[PDB]
Amino acid sequence: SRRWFHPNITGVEAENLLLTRGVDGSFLARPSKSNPGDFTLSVRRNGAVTHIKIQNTGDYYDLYGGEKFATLAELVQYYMEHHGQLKVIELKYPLNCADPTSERWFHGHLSGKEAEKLLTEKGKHGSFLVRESQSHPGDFVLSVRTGDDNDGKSKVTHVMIRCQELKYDVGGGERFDSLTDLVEHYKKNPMVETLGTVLQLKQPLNTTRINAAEIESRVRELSKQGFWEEFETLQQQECKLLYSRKEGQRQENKNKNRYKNILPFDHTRVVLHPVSDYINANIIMPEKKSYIATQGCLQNTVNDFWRMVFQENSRVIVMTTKGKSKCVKYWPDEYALKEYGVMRVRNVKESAAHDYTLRELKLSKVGQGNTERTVWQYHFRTWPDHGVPSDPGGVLDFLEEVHHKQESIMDAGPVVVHCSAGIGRTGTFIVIDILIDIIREKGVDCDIDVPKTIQMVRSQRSGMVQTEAQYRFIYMAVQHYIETL
Ligand SMILES: Cc1csc([C@@]2(CN)[C@@H]3CCN(c4cnc5c(-c6cccc(Cl)c6Cl)[nH]nc5n4)C[C@@H]32)n1
Repeated sequence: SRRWFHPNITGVEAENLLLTRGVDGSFLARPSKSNPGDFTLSVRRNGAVTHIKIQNTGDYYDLYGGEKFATLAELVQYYMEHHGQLKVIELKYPLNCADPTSERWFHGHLSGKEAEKLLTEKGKHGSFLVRESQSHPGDFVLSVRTGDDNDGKSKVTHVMIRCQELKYDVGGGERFDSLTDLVEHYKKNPMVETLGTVLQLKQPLNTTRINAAEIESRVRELSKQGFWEEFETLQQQECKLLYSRKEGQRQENKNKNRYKNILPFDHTRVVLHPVSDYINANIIMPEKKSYIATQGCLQNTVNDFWRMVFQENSRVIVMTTKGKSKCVKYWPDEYALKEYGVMRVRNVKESAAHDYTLRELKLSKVGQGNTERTVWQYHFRTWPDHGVPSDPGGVLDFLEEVHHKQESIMDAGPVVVHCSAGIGRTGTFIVIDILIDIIREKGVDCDIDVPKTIQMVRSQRSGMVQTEAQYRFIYMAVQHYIETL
């Protein structure tokens, strides 16, 4: 779990909580209340609290005096399992948070009538939510749908959850220190009624899926902040996505990664055909077009990048970065020819639009003329140094052009997409592209689910979509596209 993350605490509350409810080796993570975008790792040692800053400007979580990571879970996992790397500070005992805010099933101040509508309309068998009790302030209510699939056969069931002396119960039996512990217990051990109805908690109720028509209303709802609630609930689910990255950790592949600990998952990684099969890259299939999310090239991986492009039959490359070296120049100068190991790349022509440069590249394998094909490299140049674009028109027009290019090429491979780490901008672009392609094919009358789409992408490469600003920007981009339609 990710219960070590406390989203609503101050730094004083963090200290007092570690000093009273913790011991030496206890830790918690928390958002920087002063500077939103940043986080803090507060750890206890020798009867005292030490606070370590973690910045995320959009590319990666940068631990101050430490390594760079794709998620906070992957960060915590690394230092719990690699002793003496954090300087010496040991992470031993995660101080768990009681606050239900960032759980999928928690709906806050939601009325009883409006909870019943949602379960009738959107819910199915085992769909549940927890809400603050209208009657008794302090108490909560667990509303569960049961039965089949107007119809008759299904039904809603409410269950009062009493708060007595800082612990929670359903009117009998065990008393839990948090609503999470309560809900997770009755997931495992369903309540059965007197006439044999099993009150199963199969899935939380989906309220993030919208019809694309009502995007403007939902953005208006999320602005009055509701964007934070939706985003930090998504962040809490990253503990489900700690899949193995063993191949990126091998000694043979250590210097092939730009960021040592931002690694590709084994089950989705691009395998190239002593240890010559590795590249820090992942196939992203939506759940029809696909993508490869990868890092910006190092000097020592340019040959591998071109082998990947060739192997995968990729015809479109989206580069999304223009005072640091985020990428090494892996393409020849205009009109020039280069050999990158066994691969050969001519730059036929460059074309400047306002937001981007297009480079027409002819890729072939050395010794084989018949292997040639055109790769169209779209270099996006107007992404700001700090934050996200204030208007999404540029990204949308860019992606529209990129899409029409890919669609013009018969049996083209996945669209290669990269930035610095291959997770922030790369993830924000790919997700915008997934959501826009839904609307493009099936029109304004179709359902879309922003955080679900991100989670599905996050399960294929670590930490795809990095910040709340990028999360907000995806919404704003999808909104702008529907308005300009
Ligand atoms: C204090 C307070 C007041 S209202 C509120 C909440 C958050 N608990 C209520 C509950 C509904 N919700 C949600 C619901 N599904 C969310 C997904 C999500 C959606 C689909 C699949 C997956 Cl895998 C995920 Cl991870 N991410 N983010 C989500 N947020 C937003 C709002 N909290």
